[PDB]
Amino acid sequence: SGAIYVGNYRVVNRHLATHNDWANLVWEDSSRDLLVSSTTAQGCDTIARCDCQTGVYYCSSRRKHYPVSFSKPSLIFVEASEYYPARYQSHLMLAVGHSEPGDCGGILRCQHGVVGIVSTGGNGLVGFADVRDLLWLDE
Ligand SMILES: CSc1ccccc1CC(=O)N1CCC[C@H](O)C1
Ligand SMILES: [Zn+2]
Repeated sequence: SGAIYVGNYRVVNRHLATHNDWANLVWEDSSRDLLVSSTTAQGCDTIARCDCQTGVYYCSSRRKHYPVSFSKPSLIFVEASEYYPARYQSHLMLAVGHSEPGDCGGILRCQHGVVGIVSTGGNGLVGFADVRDLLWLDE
């Protein structure tokens, strides 16, 4: 689990969104596994606006932050899970790192701010949904 709190927005994995998220919806995209809802309180996270390929992510199944190298956002084939059939997921970045299903939502960040959130994984890989192209999160 986990979210990004920027301005009056909450960014979560679409497959983990709550009823309150759906009832206060701003934007969602199943191909990216992202959903954004509105918040009453202002958040403290800032979004990175860069092309970094190195950063650090939070892994809840280890209680640890790990440094990683990650690919550029791309269209990647992801195996079937309990939330989606096997399909192509867009704007996804891959790295070598530990992950488990409940690690979705952990933040990936670089020197500039939040880059994305954990969205996929398996066998020593972790995948992150990028948010750096969503410029509207800043206004
Ligand atoms: C951190 S995810 C993970 C990690 C290790 C092993 C398996 C997973 C689960 C996963 O990849 N899922 C979960 C739901 C939505 C995704 O498209 C598919
Ligand atoms: Zn950066």
